[PDB]
Amino acid sequence: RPRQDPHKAGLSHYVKLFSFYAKMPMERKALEMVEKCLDKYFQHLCDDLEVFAAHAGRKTVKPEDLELLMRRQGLVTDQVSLHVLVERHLPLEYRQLLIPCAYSGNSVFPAQ
Amino acid sequence: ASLQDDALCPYVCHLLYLLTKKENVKPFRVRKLLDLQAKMGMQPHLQALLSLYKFFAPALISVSLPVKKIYFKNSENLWKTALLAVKQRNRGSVIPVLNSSSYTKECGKKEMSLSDCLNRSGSFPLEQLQSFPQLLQNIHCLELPSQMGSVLNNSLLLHYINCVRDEPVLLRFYYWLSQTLQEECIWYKVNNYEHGKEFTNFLDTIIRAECFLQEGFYSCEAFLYKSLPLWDGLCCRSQFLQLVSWIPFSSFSEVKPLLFDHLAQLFFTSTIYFKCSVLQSLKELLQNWLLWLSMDIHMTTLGGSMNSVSKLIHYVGWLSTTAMRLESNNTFLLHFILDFYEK
Amino acid sequence: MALSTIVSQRKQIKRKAPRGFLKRVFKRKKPQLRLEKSGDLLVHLNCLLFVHRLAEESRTNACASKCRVINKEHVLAAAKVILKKSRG
Amino acid sequence: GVLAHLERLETQ
Amino acid sequence: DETVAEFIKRTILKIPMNELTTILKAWDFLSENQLQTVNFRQRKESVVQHLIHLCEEKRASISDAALLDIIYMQFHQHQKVWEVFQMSKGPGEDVDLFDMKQFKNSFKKILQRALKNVTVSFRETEENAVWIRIAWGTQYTKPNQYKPTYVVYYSQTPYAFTSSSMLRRNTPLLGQALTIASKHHQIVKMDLRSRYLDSLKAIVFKQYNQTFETHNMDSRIIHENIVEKERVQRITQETFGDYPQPQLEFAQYKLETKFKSSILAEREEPLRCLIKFSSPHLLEALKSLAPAGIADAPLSPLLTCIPNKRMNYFKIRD
Amino acid sequence: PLQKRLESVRKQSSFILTPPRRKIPQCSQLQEDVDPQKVAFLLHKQWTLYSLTPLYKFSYSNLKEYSRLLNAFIVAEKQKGLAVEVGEDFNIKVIFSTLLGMKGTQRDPEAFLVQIVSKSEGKVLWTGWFCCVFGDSLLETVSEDFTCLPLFLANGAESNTAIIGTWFQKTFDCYFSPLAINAFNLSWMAAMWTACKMDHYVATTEFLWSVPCSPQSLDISFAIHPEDAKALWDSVHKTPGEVTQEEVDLFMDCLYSHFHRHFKIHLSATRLVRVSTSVASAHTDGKIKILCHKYLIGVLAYLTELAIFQIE
DNA sequence: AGTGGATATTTGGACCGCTTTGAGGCCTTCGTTGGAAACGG
DNA sequence: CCGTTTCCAACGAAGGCCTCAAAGCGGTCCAAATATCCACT
Repeated sequence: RPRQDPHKAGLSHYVKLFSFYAKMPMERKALEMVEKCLDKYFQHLCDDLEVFAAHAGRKTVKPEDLELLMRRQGLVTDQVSLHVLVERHLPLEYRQLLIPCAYSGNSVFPAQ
Repeated sequence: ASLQDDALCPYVCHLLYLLTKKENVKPFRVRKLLDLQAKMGMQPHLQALLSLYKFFAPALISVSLPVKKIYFKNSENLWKTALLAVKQRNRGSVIPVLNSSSYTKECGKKEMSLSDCLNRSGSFPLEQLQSFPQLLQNIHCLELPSQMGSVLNNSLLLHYINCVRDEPVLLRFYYWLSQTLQEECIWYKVNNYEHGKEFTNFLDTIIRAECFLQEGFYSCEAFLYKSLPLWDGLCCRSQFLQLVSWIPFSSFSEVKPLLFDHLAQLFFTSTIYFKCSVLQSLKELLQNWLLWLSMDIHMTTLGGSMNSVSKLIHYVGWLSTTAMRLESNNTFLLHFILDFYEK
Repeated sequence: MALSTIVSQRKQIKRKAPRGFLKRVFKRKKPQLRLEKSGDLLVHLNCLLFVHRLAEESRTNACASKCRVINKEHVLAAAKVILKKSRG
Repeated sequence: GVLAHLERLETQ
Repeated sequence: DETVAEFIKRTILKIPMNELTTILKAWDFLSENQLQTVNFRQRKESVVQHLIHLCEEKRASISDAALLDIIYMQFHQHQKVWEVFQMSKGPGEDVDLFDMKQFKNSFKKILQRALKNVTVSFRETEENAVWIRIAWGTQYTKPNQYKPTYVVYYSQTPYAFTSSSMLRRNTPLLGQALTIASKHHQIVKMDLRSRYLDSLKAIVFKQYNQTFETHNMDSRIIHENIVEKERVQRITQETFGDYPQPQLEFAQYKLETKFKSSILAEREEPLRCLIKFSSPHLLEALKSLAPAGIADAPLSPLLTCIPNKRMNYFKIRD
Repeated sequence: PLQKRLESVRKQSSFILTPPRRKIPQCSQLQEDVDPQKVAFLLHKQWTLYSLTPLYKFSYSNLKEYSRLLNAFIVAEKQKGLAVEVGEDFNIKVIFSTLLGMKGTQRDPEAFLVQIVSKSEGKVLWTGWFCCVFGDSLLETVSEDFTCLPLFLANGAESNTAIIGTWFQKTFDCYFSPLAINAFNLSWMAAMWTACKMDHYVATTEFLWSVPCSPQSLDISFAIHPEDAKALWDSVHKTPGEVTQEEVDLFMDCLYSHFHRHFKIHLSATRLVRVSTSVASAHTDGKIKILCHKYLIGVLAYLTELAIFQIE
């Protein structure tokens, strides 16, 4: 009779991704540490998105706010845009939804 | 192209594992599979496809898979009760492994040869040879293995090498078999009884192969000439004495000091069962020599050939007389003597 | 292998992202705001990049501090700089 | 065969 | 500092895992209530890291690491090659009243006034033994903790064992310190080197024979030359004795004798030769040479005088 | 036919004919076409000996493709999990080089080397050497589609030697066999190397013996100055320019008697293991170390004839 | 968007050979050190 | 004739590789919740 809370079930994906990217054997005592760092990072991300949306003048969060945040983080630049990172790190099912593409008589989706 | 989706990857991989042929393997698809493996990691449905692509094109991909484990999931489909329904409706290592030729053929080539530009015959692949009619249709053109030892346990290749009489193939087989017999022996050049039944099974396979082709190999004759003075007469008596029967026809005066002297020295001091065994072996040898000599007259002359078998018969008669004098007139040996004289 | 030590994953899990978990987290943290159609995908991408940075930093800290197995202090010292670099 | 039978008779 | 921590960490890494608890208990530097907090079931690396953290939280000096090294060395004592010294005394000198404090003070002051930077660590154990660890240095360099020198001294005896590691540069100084701190006059080195310290101890003290006398089948085979067999057996039993032979592993002979055999009869120069006998257990393989038929019944006196003459290296001339 | 000649030379190796004598190795100035750096690299290292059957369809024209394929195979064998492309550049590299001036006669094939290099030039990690010196007895009974290189020398780890041998056997259909040297050949080599003339002696002459005492264990070393050994050899040498079995027997009996007069141990009942002198050093397990660059061809020819006798 | 029904998911149960860590041996090869020898006064 | 710089001989440990034994459990097969989801209304 196993019991798993949704929080740990959600964090296990990123914990396993960390274990795969480490390419080294890791002690079990680091899992809770990585989970706490992920929680703190999510808190700071939510706060930064909130203040950026407040400064933008709207209540909703738009992709330009996340682009500005990633640019301040040093990940996205003018030359290396967000589309490059999406193509590098995301599968096709998400690229079809994020990056606009034209087909069948200049039909563009999504509308950009 | 549908391999990009992570949800349809295993099923499409399983389908391609069945739909893959030789004309479909191409370098850009190899690069696609490589980048997919780099992005996803070690997936069995990808490892199987990579192994198949390597088998179809060894000069582009190098893969060594560890172990057979279950690569594709054997999940019974929803139509298993329908699969059985349509079935009931339709009711009414010492030896090398079999592999294709080495990829060093046509390794350094500047342009395409004039043969394939005109679409000529070419050759026949080795993996397609699986039945007897396929051997019948392509008997004149065949692909030889990379290691000739693998021919030892394949009937379709034995049927081909039965009538070839080629020098490089014979040399390769001779070298391989001689080295194997020298390294795997139990009382020659090494004291290694750990082999045991392995050497017996190898000798049984060799004897079963040389019963076919109606002749023997030269490696076995060399091994017999080398390891006979060191034999004790009990290790592999059956297989050894069966290998003795397949000796090519030669003059008795030349083959006597190499084989028959040691045979007699081991014969005059052993038990009666060894005597019966060597009598049976000599009878089989005489039968084989007579069978091979009977066909030459239909094609040293015969005068010098009959002298050899006459000397052999006189030698075995002297052996039989001395053995009857030694064993105090045992009928169990007289039976074998009369069996030999019957032939 | 001891239960305390975990060997590196030879095969990576499927690249499917837990969109529902991210939506529930963003709702329970800031319920007054509303996320757009595919903002969770960008959040997942940012999390992937953060985890990659943390992983490489912890790996080099563990390999530079005379250790073949990643310990707690290594990932701790890596996080103490990665969390500060990830905000802006 | 006959040789194997002679062997197994020798063993006993 | 960090050098002490690195020294302690290397010393602990040298110690095996099954006997680490015994060494830590014999060290007695960390309190007993701090040992059960560490779990010896996990990996060796984590245990060593926790021990280093515990030793760093407390004040760790350089004497504790030296004591741990001495304990480890006296627990193993088979990783180095040992040599023996012998000190002589004048005829008109009386038996001295040995004192440990004065000996330590003199042995320290001699090296402190000869050199400038040198580390000395003592450990006085029963069997009347003193273990001394020495880290050498001079006026312009710091003491090197990687190449120490180990000495085992027995009180009121003319013998002292030493580990041949680096004393080839400071041999006269060590000899002077030993002969001054122990109130002697001369000192000489014996031709006896061996890796087994207990064998050297039994040979030098000549106590390897502890037996004293006190009152308190297939007749069909005919073995000839049986008298020769019983004679060689008696000769071997008389020459090699019946006591358990001490365990040695090496012997060396140098020969400068003339060749006597028509062949090189006019030669007047000797034949220079160097012979080495090597075996896992010497003095036991030789004893079985005569009964096996590889040597004569009486062996050469050069091979049956190892424990009696207390010599391992020999030189023979014409 | 070549098969009949092979069978004839095979069945001719009987133990009735008397073995012949051997000529004293004469120092010879090596050819000037050989690279001196390669000669200096081949000296002072310990090599492991192997006998090899002729290679089927080996071409000296395409050596780059062989190196590329072998590099890809080694890299794929190192990481047992993932795939490996052929034209990719890895951390290690395989180099096929050609040696010159190492053949005995103009009819012998050319020697070549296979090297593993870790780039960071890089550092050499493993070296293989294929050679054949004075192998006219083998070149006659082989067709033209084969290449006869019976002597193989390996320097490095055995884990790489196994992979290289597996690849060679799977590609060219050959057979690698360990080559051993018994006490007879070692006792012959000792006398043949002592009979040679040298200008300066760099190392003393040493023999190693293993005493059979199976319950126990014991080894004996016998070292002697080179000049004394040369004088002892000249005292018994009487055949000009040749070495005879009786001379070797006397040379060994001199040492046996000199040892027995001092230690009363019969050194003739033991087993000779290792023999080292100023020109080369040999072990019974099949290890050779060459020191002088003037007597290279003689040692190579001796080892080649041993390998030819083993493979035939 | 609350309500819904269905079907793939998986985590604890159970067991064997693959897995790694610890220890011992042993080897082939560079380096630090002592010393004989040519050079300078 | 004697002190000093330099190349040569030599012990060593040092590292690198090989082998075996013992403790562990990941992987494979398998249960019955249960939770992802797609559009139900």
